[PDB]
Amino acid sequence: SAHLQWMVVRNCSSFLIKRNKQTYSTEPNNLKARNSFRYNGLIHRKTVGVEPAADGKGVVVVMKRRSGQRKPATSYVRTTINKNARATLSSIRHMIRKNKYHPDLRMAAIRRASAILRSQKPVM
Amino acid sequence: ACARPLISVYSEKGESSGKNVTLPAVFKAPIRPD
Amino acid sequence: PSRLRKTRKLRGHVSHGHGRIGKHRKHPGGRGNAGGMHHHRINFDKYHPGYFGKVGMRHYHLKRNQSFCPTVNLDKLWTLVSEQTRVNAAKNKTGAAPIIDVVRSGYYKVLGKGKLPKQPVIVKAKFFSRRAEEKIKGVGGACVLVA
Amino acid sequence: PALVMSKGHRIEEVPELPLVVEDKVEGYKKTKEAVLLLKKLKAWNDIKK
Amino acid sequence: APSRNGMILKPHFHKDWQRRVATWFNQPARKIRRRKARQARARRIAPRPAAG
Amino acid sequence: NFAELKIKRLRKKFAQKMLRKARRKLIYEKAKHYHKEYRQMYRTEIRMARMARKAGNFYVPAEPKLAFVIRIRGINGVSPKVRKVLQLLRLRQIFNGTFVKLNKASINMLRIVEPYIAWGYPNLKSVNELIYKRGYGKINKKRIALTDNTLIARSLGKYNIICMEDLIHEIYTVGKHFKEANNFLWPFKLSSPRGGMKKKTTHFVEGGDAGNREDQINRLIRRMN
Amino acid sequence: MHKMLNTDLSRILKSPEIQRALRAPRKKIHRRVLKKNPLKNLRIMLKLN
Amino acid sequence: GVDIRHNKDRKVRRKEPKSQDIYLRLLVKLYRFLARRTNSTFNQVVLKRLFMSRTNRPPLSLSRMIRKMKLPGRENKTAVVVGTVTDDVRVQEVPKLKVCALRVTSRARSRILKAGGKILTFDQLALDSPKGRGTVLLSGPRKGREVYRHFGKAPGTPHSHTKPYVRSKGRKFERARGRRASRGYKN
RNA sequence: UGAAACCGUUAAGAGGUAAACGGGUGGGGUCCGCGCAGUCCGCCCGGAGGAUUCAACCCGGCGGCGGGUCCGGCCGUGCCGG
RNA sequence: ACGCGUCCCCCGCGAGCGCACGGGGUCGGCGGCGAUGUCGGCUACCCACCCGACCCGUCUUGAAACACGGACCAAGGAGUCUAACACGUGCGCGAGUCGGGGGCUACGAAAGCCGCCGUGGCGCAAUGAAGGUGAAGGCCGGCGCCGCCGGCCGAGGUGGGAUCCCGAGGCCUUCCAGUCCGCCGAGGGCGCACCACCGGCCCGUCUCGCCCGCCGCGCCGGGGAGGUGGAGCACGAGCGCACGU
RNA sequence: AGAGUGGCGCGGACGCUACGCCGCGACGAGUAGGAGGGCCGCUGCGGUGAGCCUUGAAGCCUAGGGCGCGGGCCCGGGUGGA
Repeated sequence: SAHLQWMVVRNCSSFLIKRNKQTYSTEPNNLKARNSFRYNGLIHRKTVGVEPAADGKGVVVVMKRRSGQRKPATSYVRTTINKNARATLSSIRHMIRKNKYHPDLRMAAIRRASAILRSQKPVM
Repeated sequence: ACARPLISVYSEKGESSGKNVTLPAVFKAPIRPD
Repeated sequence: PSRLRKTRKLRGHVSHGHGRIGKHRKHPGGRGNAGGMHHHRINFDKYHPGYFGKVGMRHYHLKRNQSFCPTVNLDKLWTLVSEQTRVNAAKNKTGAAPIIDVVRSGYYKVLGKGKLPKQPVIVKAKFFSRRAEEKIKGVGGACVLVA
Repeated sequence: PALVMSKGHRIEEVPELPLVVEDKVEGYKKTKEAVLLLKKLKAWNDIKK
Repeated sequence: APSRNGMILKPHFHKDWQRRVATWFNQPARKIRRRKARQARARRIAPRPAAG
Repeated sequence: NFAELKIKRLRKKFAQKMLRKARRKLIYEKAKHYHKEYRQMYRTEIRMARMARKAGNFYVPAEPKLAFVIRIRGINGVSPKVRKVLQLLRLRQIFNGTFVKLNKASINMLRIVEPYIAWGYPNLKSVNELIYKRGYGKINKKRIALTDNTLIARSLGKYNIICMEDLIHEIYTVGKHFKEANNFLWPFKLSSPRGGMKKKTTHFVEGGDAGNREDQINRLIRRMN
Repeated sequence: MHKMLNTDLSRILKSPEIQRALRAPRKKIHRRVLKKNPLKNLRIMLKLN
Repeated sequence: GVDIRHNKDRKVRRKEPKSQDIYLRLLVKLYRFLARRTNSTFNQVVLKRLFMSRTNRPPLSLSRMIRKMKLPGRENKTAVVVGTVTDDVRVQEVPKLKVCALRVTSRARSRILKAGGKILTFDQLALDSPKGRGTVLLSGPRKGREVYRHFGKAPGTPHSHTKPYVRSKGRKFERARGRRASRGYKN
């Protein structure tokens, strides 16, 4: 299961970074970037991710297809959202809630798709 | 699940053929990092 | 490994686990088994009674192959065959009996331990102890000897 | 496949699986054939690492 | 000085053993000779068996 | 679904409250009935002595049931019989105290430790201030506080000691579940005496503090609690 | 040959049999006491008796 | 100061299983849960056994397990063994039992399953019956290991029957001055 | 590359109970804050504007799912035949 | 002590606002001082004063000692490999286990393979100086006693023993039956390991008594009752690898 | 907080490296000597860091600034030159 390979990874991966009494994780689709069992971004059968879009403008989102969990060049599926900051977040809350697609992440993907725009907006 | 899928076989150009192998059971035996 | 041992937790302490008062000094009792009837008496005579003295006759050029006697009990005397001499023998009407040879599985004398699985059996054996005779005969079987 | 990533390897684009190939890779003596071949199956990125 | 319960036992290191110690670091390319000069043998004796 | 079940969910709540208001009146009527005892027992000891003194008699008042004990010497250097007897009274440190019922087996323990303690026969004021201010419990192998009446009703209960009022009766009158309601208590936690000691080493009778005081233990309590 | 057959204990915990044979939870915390001296404080003293 | 000692009051039970193997540590996780949230006992005894060390949990054999269910009554009932289930040669006829151990040795699979009786492991006794109903809790013998025949009253004293540590037995190896009435004394 | 011991010279500091050390404060230096009018983050209301823009309806592509009863194919530490 | 419908000695869901000695603190309160001379900075450099403070290692009942080594600084400087043993702990396989010598065919002097390469080691059997011996029994029939004839069950108690199994009775929303699915339970059942006590079986030895078996009829072989010596039986836990003491 | 047969507005903080978090009590001297834990140091070998370095590596120096009870470690400046 997922629950197996955690026991394997937990304290060993090439994506693990420790020091100064802290501890982090640099895995593709970890949104909170921390070595955890909610938040790891490869293990499971379904995945959410929020990446900063191609050029400057926008945000890009990442679901994991339920099917072929053994076929990685056709496993993730992509879409870009380049609209107003309150209205862009209509989409993302309408992905997690109304699909029933893994209802833990809700309030992680609202605080990551609002500190990817507060960037590309011009500086103080 | 010992349950086995079907394994596709790629040509040396990259596109897949239409030939498959049933999974060698070794690939279901336990992971044991110790 | 030289890291998980005691001697790292002791760089810093003086006496290193062998004493302030009476130190680690070379050989305090005498080397090896000393004091066998003096000052290491008690011990010797309280975990090794009978070290000190003679008994019995001495045989000189002892060749041990002449003394050679392997052993096979009853309970598990059916352990020298396949699982085919017993299931078809239990099926019979006229009442047959398979021939377990014990010289073929490195066994010389046949011993008398547990039960028997009760169905006819002829038994070759170089040495029959007195219970291996009376257990096999009461059930029903011969006792042929071999040399 | 979540294990093979964590040994660093560069698999995000690999078609599939535990990968298999027709028996015509056993006889290649040229590296320019075997390099072109490594770029087809989408794993050159691991050599490039 | 025997502590307590614990088997009595006689060692033969009272001689100068170290001066006569034998090791087998050779063990791997001593085999690979025999097998070579083994492999010489029967090319010398062609259709005669190497089983002799 | 629900519209039925929500009204049935507004019938069980008023039941658990009614379990309190039938119990809330009983805490009052238990306390107003012990007040009747503490004028009917108080004035019935002044009743007999006048009506003896009347006919040229005498009246010896009732010899004690109950006695408080406080440990005044320290913890260093102590003889091995006394360490065992001070343990059994649960006085394990200096300036600590306990309730103790009286008999022959109970006094002759208190003659072996009679230069490590001070004891005496306490009153209706030196029973309650101690049990009100200081008094803790011993629930789940812990010294957890009594700011409630579902700790004493909840542990003991079956003996009929529910509220803070019955811990006054059963101790101040040594009644018929005393043992359990006094091994109920953790021993008390008095700070030092504010005024002081007379001379700690010696027996009261000589000058100092040690040994029994029959009616002036009331002076080393309102100074210490 | 496997010690345990389904390592998946994200899913074994929530199938019909295991969630019809366990008592209910206790998700409340009970923080520590400050003993208001009832010889001084009124309503603290009206609660005892 | 307060007169107490701090002498034995760190207790020495074992809180968690020293081994590393993962499939035993998802095992425990299950039963940690299953101990605390039920009102059945079995679970708690099983979790405490999932910690112990090889020697405190020794191989129960087929012919003991066979022998422990042919007593009067106990039927419709399984047999849990938090070590193993090994073969026994001196036993022939095999009924249709139900087993649930950690390692089932590779010949006692070919015996009980061929008689028409299934074997489980520790996540097939976790859904089949969560609390614990229809079981007999068996173990093997914790006084098998020779070691126990060097222990007790020390072999050189009245009335005692211990094996001492001897380099080898023969006809002379510890054979004289405290074993014979004739050579000083025997005990 | 160029450490310590030990010297020599500039600045400061101090100086009758050999010096040096621990607790606790005061004075003076050195630098350092980049200090010298003082914090952001939502929703709400009033008053000045920007940008072709929101609901809804049809047009293609993709997922999340069960169609409590559509059709096949593929597994099996599942069996019953030949 | 405060509606009413019936039982009596004795003459089961009302409506809202509000204040607080009530399961650990908050002002829906204020004021000065701010650019080349002032704000702050516990920490690290120098000075000053009050209280405290004898030099370290060390053997020793006792060291600041009129007990011994120490003028200062660098760089080196002391429980270690291998051969036995034993107890504990991890891991593979389990009445078994193990190829360690031998073989076959850059990293590799590695690594996969033999099975009719397990010879062999340790283990599954004790006990006697030896010749040697070598590990349950019951309960009904053919002739109140032998010597033999059939049929059935079987590794034997008592006492304490983690858990399971049977369930008298009950687990509420107007009442009167009726159930399925779960849980709570008076007392009453099979008794896993570990022990304490009682019986038995194999070797050695001691005292008493009568019959068996025979190609060789004995200075021949075998059975029976009660004491006693053991590192013994009595439904098995060992073997290879690694770590620590 | 049981289940039946009859009489307008599509919205609601944090969590759970389960080898983690959280929850309420009692205690805390130590020489010979035991034991655990060390995100305390020093040098080598397999893995890993799409690590870092002539736009300045190691070592040293530093009345510059920070970190932990502690062993020790992080950053400013100057040297130095792989």
